[PDB]
Amino acid sequence: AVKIRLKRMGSKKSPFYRIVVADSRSPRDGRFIETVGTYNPLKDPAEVVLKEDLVLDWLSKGAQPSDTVRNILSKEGVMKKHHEAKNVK
Amino acid sequence: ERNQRKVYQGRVVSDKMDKTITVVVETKKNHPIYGKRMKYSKKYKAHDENNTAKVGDIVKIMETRPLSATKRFRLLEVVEEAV
Amino acid sequence: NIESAIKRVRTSANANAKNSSQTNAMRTAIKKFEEAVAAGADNVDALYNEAVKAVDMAATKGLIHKNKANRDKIRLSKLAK
RNA sequence: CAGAAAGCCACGGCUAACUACGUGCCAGCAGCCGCGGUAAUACGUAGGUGGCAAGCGUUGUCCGGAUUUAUUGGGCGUAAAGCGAGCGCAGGCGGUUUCUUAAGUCUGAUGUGAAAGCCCCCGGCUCAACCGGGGAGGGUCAUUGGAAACUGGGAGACUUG
RNA sequence: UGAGAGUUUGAUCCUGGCUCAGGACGAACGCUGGCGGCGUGCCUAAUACAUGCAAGUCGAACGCUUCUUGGAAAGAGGAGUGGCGGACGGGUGAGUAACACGUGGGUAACCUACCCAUCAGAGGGGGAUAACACUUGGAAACAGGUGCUAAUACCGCAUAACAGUUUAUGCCGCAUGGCAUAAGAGUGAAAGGCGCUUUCGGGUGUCGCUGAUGGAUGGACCCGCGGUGCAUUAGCUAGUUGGUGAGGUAACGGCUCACCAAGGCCACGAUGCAUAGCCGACCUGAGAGGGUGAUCGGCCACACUGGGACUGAGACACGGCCCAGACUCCUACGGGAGGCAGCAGUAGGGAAUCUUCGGCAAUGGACGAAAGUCUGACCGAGCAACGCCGCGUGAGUGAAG
Repeated sequence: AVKIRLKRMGSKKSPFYRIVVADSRSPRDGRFIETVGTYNPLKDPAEVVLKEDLVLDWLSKGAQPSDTVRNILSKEGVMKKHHEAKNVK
Repeated sequence: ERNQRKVYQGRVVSDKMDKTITVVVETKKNHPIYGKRMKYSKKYKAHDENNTAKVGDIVKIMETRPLSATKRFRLLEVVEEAV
Repeated sequence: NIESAIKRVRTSANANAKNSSQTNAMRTAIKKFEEAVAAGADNVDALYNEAVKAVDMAATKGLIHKNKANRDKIRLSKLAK
């Protein structure tokens, strides 16, 4: 039940967010296995700061990227590349 | 299979037990504050087939699995015999 | 206190009842078999395969997981047939 | 519209800061030395000055200064400190030398020592903290290969102890 | 990156104690108003808890019932069976001197639905029941009786051993032992759900179901080494130590039974007594080393006290149960009800420590063919000058005082 997800680093008013990749038994900002990506919550068009190297390696193992990961990596087409290089493979 | 056990070439001290002897390894290490080399040892309960090695014999030993109330050693090779 | 697991309590109660019945059925089947083997007379194969059926159907139709059934068939076939 | 936006403890030495008067063995100051007691920069007022600075005094606790537990880093004639003296089990340390060994020791390669931590390089928040990217640190670690001077194990030798 | 200063005497040199100048109050300012940036806030009673919130979801598994519109069916609603989750998430440091922790390791003595991979497959029935209607006992909690009904609920029969031994064969390892092929004895299913072509069709795509082998995720066992004071604490141990066999165990094993012996651990500190959760880490030091274990993160343990299991693969279970004990509320007095060390909030203790605001918009859980529903996690808001950023309270000129 491995699962890639997000992680907050806020202050009071202005947050900063990070993608994080883990197993779903764990808490969100708690433990994990390794690291994937981040993104700016402010200044749209914000800073799409992605690894885009471990998502397809990680879903080769088989996981479930969450709701935000699918949209903001379909902006980079990684989920499009997921069913483009895995349903075609 | 990629790993054996760390063999500890101790000497035989007690052999009064059936299928069971006592192998004593010895090593020497430092002091956590001062410098010179100490001397210390443990005792290893070893399982034999029929108590081959006599008192003072030299034998290397190898661990297998918990056989008894935590004895975890076997005989390998009677290296040199006392007389 | 309780919110919605009282249905879980009643489910576990029914499972107690029927699992108790099934496990007692299995145990009495096994002892009914084991009486005959030390006896040495007739009816040695019918109750044999009935004991093996009981163990296997309480393994799969019932549940232990697989291996108490497997250890019993090992200690059984290494004793009877 | 300069308008709303200034507060703290002492001044005998250690340790920048003086006067006038009163109580004048007493009212009371002491971090320690130490004041007083009619001429107090020490008791008390009042003004003068001083150092932090929208934060500044007191109280308690932890490390230093402490070489005042000294491995780094102290010594026992008189200062605190050699048992009243011998004999010896275990233990600590051992004369010279040839060959071997490689346990200690020195050296390479590999896996690991979570991330945020501290530091350094680079960057953004108006700088700043906060956040981001990259490696050094934490092994007295595990496997594997050498080195054979010194210590340690095996075989012989010598005469000074 | 290592600063010394006073104080023993009439004066001197030594040795020596006491005190001070630095920084590390997680929380007492008697002053005062700028803090609007970043963070923190019961350490004493692991003391007792009013008030509300903190776990539900599935109608494409399946029967029944209350409404907008006597035949009408979409949407809505009510209960139940049945399925998955309540073992995650959040709190506390009472216990623990031990493989509890840190680090290095072992699985030829280990187990797992929840995500993919591979192959085998994947029928016909029964018989009850809840719900449902009526009555009995009920103060109530909740019991009881009769009758009827569904399923992916429950329950027996057919088919494969590929698992598992045992045999032969070859190959190898550190003792057991392991690896490939061929063969001797028994074993399942939801046979189900949706949508299309629907001219008998009955073929279906998907979602499910079962068996055997794999990867990955999670849990467990053992082993070398390391971190505490007392020797005005020197002996301790009998399932103990080993062997035999059996039971039992995911798994080895005195884990447990029966027999044979008397073995085991200790001056390198056994056993005993006291204190303490351990770690990554820190506003101390020149450095060797001393002090603290809050944040925040990891591991372990605990749920008013002590036992015990059941369902579930996973618990001996924090808002699950059973019994014993203490304590509290009702009882129509026969009997019943309860455990905030979850979030705020309450009374006591104390030198001392805050709001009973919204939403899942952000993110993360839980179920599902879907919108969706819940979340005192979390996002954020309202207090305490509680500590650190970075700036403020005018500037240039202007006196014989």
